[PDB]
Amino acid sequence: KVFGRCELAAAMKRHGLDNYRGYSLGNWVCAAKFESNFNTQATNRNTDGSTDYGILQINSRWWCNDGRTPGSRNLCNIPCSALLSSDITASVNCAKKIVSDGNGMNAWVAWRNRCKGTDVQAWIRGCRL
Ligand SMILES: [Cl-]
Ligand code: NA
Repeated sequence: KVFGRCELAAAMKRHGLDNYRGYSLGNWVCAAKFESNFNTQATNRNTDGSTDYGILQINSRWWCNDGRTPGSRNLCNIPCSALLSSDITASVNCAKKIVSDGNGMNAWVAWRNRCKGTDVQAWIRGCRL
């Protein structure tokens, strides 16, 4: 599913990401924008042979099992395929775990490069929340 900006913001708010670990909602919507373009089915292969999955491009090196990343850990304990669902629950719960591991949203390279220290409120501008 390809979310609209406001639809996704609303789904993320309901799932408890608004201010999760100090990160306002615009941040989460901004990251998803540049990570996957709002597409739950987005996948990308990294050079180490690990793959990124879903709306928040969660990495199989650490976070999920996709059965083809030798030596990786499964820190969210889900198949990576569960991150591609049109229901963002699994992606949102795994995100919460990533953002708490000490590095905050700097885990998401597109956030750090494209969202950090920008006007992120602009990504929830005008949505009925
Ligand atoms: Cl932080
Ligand atoms: Na893994």
